[PDB]
Amino acid sequence: SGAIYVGNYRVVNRHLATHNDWANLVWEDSSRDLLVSSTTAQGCDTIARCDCQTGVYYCSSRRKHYPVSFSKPSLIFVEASEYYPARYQSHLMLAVGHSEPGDCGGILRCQHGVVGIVSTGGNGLVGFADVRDLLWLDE
Ligand SMILES: NC(=O)[C@H]1CCCN(C(=O)Cc2ccnc(Cl)c2Br)C1
Ligand SMILES: [Zn+2]
Repeated sequence: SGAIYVGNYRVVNRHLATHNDWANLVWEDSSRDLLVSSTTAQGCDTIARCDCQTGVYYCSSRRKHYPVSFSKPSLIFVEASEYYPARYQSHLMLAVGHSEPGDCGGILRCQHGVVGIVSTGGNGLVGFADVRDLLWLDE
């Protein structure tokens, strides 16, 4: 589980979005596995605006933060699940590391701020949905 709270926005994985997220929907993209909903309370997480290829992500299934090198966001094939058919997920960044289904929504950060959130996993590779191109989040 896990979300980013920046201004009056809540950024979550779309396959994990709640009834309230959909009743307060702002933007959603099935190919990115992202949904942004509106909040009443203000948030103050900082989104990173950079092209860093190193960072640290929280892995709940180990209660640990791991430093990883990850790929630039791109079109990556994803196996069929109970949420999506077989497809290409865009804006996915991959790193070699541990993840379990429950680790989805864990945040990946660099010295500037939030890079993105855990969205895909398995085979010793953890995938992160990038959020740095979504400039509208900061206003
Ligand atoms: N973005 C998707 O299509 C995911 C929907 C849920 C299923 N999915 C996975 O990759 C499952 C998974 C396995 C091991 N570690 C992690 Cl962090 C995950 Br998430 C694919
Ligand atoms: Zn950075």
